[PDB]
Amino acid sequence: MTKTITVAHIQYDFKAVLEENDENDDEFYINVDKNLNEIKEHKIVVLGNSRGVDAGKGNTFEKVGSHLYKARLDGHDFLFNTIIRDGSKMLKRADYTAVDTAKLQMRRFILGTTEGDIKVLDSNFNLQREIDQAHVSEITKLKFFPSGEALISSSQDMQLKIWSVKDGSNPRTLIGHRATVTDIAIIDRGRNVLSASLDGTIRLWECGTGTTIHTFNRKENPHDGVNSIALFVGTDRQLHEISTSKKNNLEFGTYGKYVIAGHVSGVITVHNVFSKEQTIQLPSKFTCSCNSLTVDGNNANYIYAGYENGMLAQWDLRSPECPVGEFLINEGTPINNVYFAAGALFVSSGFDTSIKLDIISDPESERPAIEFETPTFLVSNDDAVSQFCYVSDDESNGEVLEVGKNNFCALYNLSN
Repeated sequence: MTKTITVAHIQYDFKAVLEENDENDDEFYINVDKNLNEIKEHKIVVLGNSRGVDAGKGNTFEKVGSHLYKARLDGHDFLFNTIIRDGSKMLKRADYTAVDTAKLQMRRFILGTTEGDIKVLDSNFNLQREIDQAHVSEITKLKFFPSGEALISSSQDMQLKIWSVKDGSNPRTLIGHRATVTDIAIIDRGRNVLSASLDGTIRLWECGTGTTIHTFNRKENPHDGVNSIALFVGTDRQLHEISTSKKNNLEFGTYGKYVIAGHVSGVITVHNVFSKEQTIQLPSKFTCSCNSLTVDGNNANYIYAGYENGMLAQWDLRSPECPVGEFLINEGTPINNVYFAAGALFVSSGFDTSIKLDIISDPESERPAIEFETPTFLVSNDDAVSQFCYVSDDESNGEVLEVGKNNFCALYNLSN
């Protein structure tokens, strides 16, 4: 089954190189990774020597849209998508570890840092509010509530905090985890939220009083840390809409919800948020940590999981025994993040790889399929992506925002 995704890195400033238009044979490189030990360096000569291009025998490089370039090198195809907006341009220096966006009241972005700070930005990426020392320690995750009026943060300080956007106040603090909180999921409008921790647990909170109302874990592996969770509405043979289930105390909209968890063991577990049962376990086929996972936004039978050794797997939850797709991305270096948006999978790998993989499905959404032979690379200056965020647009199919260390905050268009 297993396929390889061939990774390429284009020289960051290739546009400036194209633009110098002088007499002396200038080049830029595209490096294609074979394995942990081999990089194929392609010298693209700007030989059309201002903007014609010598890619060598049987190879091609061409501009195909405003911020989009295409290459064929040694029998493999590559797309390169360039930054449309450097969101970091006027931001004071920080290492970003978390990001989210909201549309509603007004377009905003929130960034969290290694130092426990939260920055609230407007639509121009200008600072509206900085919450200094929101936590004592690194912000691991940030989510806007659907209202856009509040946000929730998680930290290595073992806590989550809810913040008002209006006044930067901190009306709730969720205390109970015994190690780093690594992820957050908001249930419906967010009267309940879920958190995950390296302490091995997922906690279901009620935000009204800030208490934990349930703790989920692996029954035979209670201290198996959780790196990543996703919340989804279950597919089943009954209509949830006409349910006559009673409400659980202090639970709001849990009926029909499942939380899927990626563990340090590499096992992935699914819990029914309403009934509390562990319903599925996906085995640690790749014998290393599942660092990140995400649910297919069009078909919740499918999940995508990234592992510490560079395996990206697609799992069908109805067939927990074996993945339905396996793709190596620089085997031996970790997948840091996987994120589904706009019919595509965004993947952060190793020290500086960021990939958009198109997912194609048939008219029935019958089983999403990863377009592994035609990856698009989100071009950066060897920047590490900590987190992705989808930004909707009324005027296009939207953008993706990447953040990371060394004041990295970069916006990309998802159409040309």
